[PDB]
Amino acid sequence: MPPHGELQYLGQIQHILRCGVRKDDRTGTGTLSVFGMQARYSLRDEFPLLTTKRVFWKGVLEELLWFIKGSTNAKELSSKGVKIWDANGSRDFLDSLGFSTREEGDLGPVYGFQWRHFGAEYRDMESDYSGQGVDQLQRVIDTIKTNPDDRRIIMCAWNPRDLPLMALPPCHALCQFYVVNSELSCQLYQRSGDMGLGVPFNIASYALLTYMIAHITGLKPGDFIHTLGDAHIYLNHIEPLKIQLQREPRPFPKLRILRKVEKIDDFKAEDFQIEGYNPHPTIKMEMAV
Amino acid sequence: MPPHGELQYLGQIQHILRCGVRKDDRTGTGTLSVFGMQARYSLRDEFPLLTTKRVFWKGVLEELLWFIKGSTNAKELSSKGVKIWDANGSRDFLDSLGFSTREEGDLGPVYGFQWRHFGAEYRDMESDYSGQGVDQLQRVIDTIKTNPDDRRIIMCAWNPRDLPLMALPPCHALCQFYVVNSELSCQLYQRSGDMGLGVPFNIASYALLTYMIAHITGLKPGDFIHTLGDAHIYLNHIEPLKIQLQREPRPFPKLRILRKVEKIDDFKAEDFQIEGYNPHPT
Ligand SMILES: Cc1cc(O)nc2sc(C(=O)c3ccccc3)c(N)c12
Ligand SMILES: O=c1ccn([C@H]2C[C@H](O)[C@@H](COP(=O)(O)O)O2)c(=O)[nH]1
Ligand SMILES: O=c1ccn([C@H]2C[C@H](O)[C@@H](COP(=O)(O)O)O2)c(=O)[nH]1
Repeated sequence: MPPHGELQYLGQIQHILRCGVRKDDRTGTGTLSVFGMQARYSLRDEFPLLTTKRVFWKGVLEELLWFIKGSTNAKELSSKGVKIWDANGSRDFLDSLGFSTREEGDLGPVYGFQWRHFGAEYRDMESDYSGQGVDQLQRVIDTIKTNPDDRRIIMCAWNPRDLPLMALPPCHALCQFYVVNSELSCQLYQRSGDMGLGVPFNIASYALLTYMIAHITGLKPGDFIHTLGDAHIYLNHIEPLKIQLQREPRPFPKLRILRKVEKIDDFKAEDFQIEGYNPHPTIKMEMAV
Repeated sequence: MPPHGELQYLGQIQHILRCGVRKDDRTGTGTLSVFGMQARYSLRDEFPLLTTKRVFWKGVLEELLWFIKGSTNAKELSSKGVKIWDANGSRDFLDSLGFSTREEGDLGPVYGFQWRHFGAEYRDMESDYSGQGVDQLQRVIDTIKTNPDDRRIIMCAWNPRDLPLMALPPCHALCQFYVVNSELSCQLYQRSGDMGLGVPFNIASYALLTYMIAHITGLKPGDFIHTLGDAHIYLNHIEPLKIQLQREPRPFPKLRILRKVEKIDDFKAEDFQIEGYNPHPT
């Protein structure tokens, strides 16, 4: 049979441990890093949620939905029990950035804002933006419906102009979608990836994204391609990861979408069912904030 | 001529100050109070947002949409800038009720839950309730839309069986809707309300509610009738209240709706514009 998908990631980890290189950095942690990597993850019918370590599926799903609203409010998400972005939205972190007069939780014009209001002038995380800016998401969706062959189907989060205002500039500069034989593929270009903590999370998100849009446009899910710039492992993750390397992947889950959704916006949390997710136990990995 | 219209509220104020009776409460403060009051506010091309003291409209609005979601997450609301329920979603206050085992912000099965899942088994706030319980709010619209002459259009939030779990037992036990001549009217029963902070907020909420539902149903707004149980004034609010009381009421603002909404769930705050709200300070 074909090999297990998860071995894309695991192999990457191992490459970085053997061929990595020690850079220092802000946190004072240090890293082993590699520049330029890529993996392919079939989305049919499996769903590349990793197994050798339990991934935060709850946060993966809720954060995505939090994106599609166009939210840059860390506390709106955090309320759902998903604290992935609170470290960066805390009064503490903001202040150290110069955002002395910004409300606690205000991530600035990051993902939620760029995906639906690109170019708009960003005031604050609660202002009305409707009609303003470019709606990359729907322009994308609509294109896959009426021009599947387009080589231009792109969402871009990287906005140089808005940079100074973001608590943290996008890790996902951009992503691109692709159709052929009515099979929707997606590749993400990710400027910086934390192999230990972040990258598994990220994979599941764009896989999820991919599935959502396949549903809306009547297509079946193909590949998810993961492209990387600065692939690193924080030196305080090496032990934990080495642990996880010994584990043998268990077959991926399948993703069930429980009802026919018409627009991207009226997706809900309880529309998605994950089947057969039998992951190994989690491993704590310090977030290098 | 009689009042008409923000004068009813004030009239109600005056009456409590004149004919009230001092009665202690939970929070030791003590209050002048009257039991049983009722006022009538016309929704016809005006909108009952009191003008003698500013009413926190962002909160009326965001909190209503919060109810309509079906939410009981105090944090979800606070995030949106409105921090009114934040006081009772606190660990300090929560496990004062023995809810140690409960996440912070989880008010329990209060309004938003009863409105849309009455009689379901409440677990916690971030839980799935799809198809569970009785959807009182949708069942209300549906009626109005097919049997306008019905006198059973009740949305009730007082669940005696869930009181043990509520961070705070609802002030609005129930509201009844009523249709005649293509005009939708609403009456609220408020078991307890203080004219100082709460009551004006509550008028706004329900007037709003009526406007939303009238929209969804194709009817013109009628009256909002506000019934009270323990109507009171907090003894420290007496001085300020006496002052406000001698402010000349300015005309009610208008409330517009900037697009045609199909369902009640698709309302979004941006959909509403207030026009000509010119309150006094405070
Ligand atoms: C290492 C790190 C530093 C920082 O300042 N902020 C963040 S956010 C993050 C994540 O993994 C993450 C991924 C998806 C959503 C939220 C956070 C980091 N690893 C991270
Ligand atoms: O969705 C995300 C967000 C952040 N990171 C990581 C990678 C880096 O460890 C750190 C970002 O730091 P800089 O790129 O700004 O250096 O967070 C991810 O992996 N995924
Ligand atoms: O929407 C609300 C919620 C609460 N209250 C008030 C009235 C009382 O002062 C207090 C409630 O206390 P009890 O009814 O539980 O005593 O809060 C209102 O007026 N409106």
